[PDB]
Amino acid sequence: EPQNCSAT
Amino acid sequence: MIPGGLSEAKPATPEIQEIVDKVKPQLEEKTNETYGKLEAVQYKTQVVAGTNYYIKVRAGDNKYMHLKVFKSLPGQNEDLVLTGYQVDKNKDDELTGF
Amino acid sequence: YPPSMDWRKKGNFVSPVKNQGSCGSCWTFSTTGALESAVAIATGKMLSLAEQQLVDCAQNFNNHGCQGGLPSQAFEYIRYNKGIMGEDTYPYKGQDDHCKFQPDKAIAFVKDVANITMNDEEAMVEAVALYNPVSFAFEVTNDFLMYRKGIYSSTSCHKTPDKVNHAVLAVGYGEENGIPYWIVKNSWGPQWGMNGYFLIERGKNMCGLAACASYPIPLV
Ligand SMILES: *[C@@H]1O[C@H](CO)[C@@H](O[C@@H]2O[C@H](CO)[C@@H](O[C@@H]3O[C@H](CO)[C@@H](O)[C@H](O)[C@@H]3O)[C@H](O)[C@H]2NC(C)=O)[C@H](O)[C@H]1NC(C)=O
Repeated sequence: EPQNCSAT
Repeated sequence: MIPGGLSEAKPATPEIQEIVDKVKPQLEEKTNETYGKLEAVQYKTQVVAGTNYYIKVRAGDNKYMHLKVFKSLPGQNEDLVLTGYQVDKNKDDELTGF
Repeated sequence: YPPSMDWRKKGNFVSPVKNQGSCGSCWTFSTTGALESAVAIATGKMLSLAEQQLVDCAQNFNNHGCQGGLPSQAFEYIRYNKGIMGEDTYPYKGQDDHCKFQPDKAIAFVKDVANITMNDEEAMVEAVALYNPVSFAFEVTNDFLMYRKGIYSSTSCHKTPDKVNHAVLAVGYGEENGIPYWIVKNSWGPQWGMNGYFLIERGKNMCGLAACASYPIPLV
């Protein structure tokens, strides 16, 4: 799914 | 945090103030002004081929400034260079990139 | 999977070390590296990809120019955007510009994105042993900044998603003196560490070493 590290 | 964002913000620490104090002359060479005591209040960090500092300095009384300094890697020599600054900043104002 | 693995040794599969300056575009260097390697691993043609592009345009994939990003999302960016051009046509500037993407210029492409499962360091080793240099993001500290040589261990860094703050490229692995490590390419120039490269403690998810790692599958 969307890799969790990228946000902001 | 994203791999390159600025960190969440933390209270200013004694080293931040060192950085601001070591840096104060550069604000002045650029704005040709003379500030009283510039007190560090908050800062954020960002890893690059060094570290970029995003500090919230109280340089007046009820007026805040936002400096941006770049501290080099421990092997490439050189000192803290004021890469940018934002005039007229509220105390609550979120520190941001630039 | 062999105990050792150096993608740089197998052949001409790792592009020169380079730095990102004061711009937080490490993820783009993480990104460009995985893809230059793959195409190299598949075609033997060595190419350098423009990180500026990812800086100026990978916006719709949750990236944020010189203020942050992540290889996985950027990998998606190149699939959907139909490619990435090199540098000679999209040179590095280290600052947020506006998109100058030009289709007829793209010289490298992406078909699939293989996202290593979260916290699965072992799978990362698999991907590196059989397939391609992997891109990951760990947790840097002023501690790490002084690195000069040897296997970088760390007790100050936590592992979890949050403090993960610096994407790089796992290009190999091994063990010395009984300590298993990761060979890594960094984006700070041929002066820092072991000529841009640094070794880091392997086997314990050192500084959230495998919280968000992935590699590309080039369309060639
Ligand atoms: C692997 O990790 C990446 C990074 O999070 C994931 O990327 C996401 O991939 C989806 C499709 O699988 C992308 O959706 C597409 O969005 C574009 C742009 O709006 C559009 O052209 C398409 O209609 C499609 O919806 C999504 O943008 C992308 N997200 C990011 C942040 O890159 C990917 O899903 C992960 N794969 C797995 C199996 O977990």
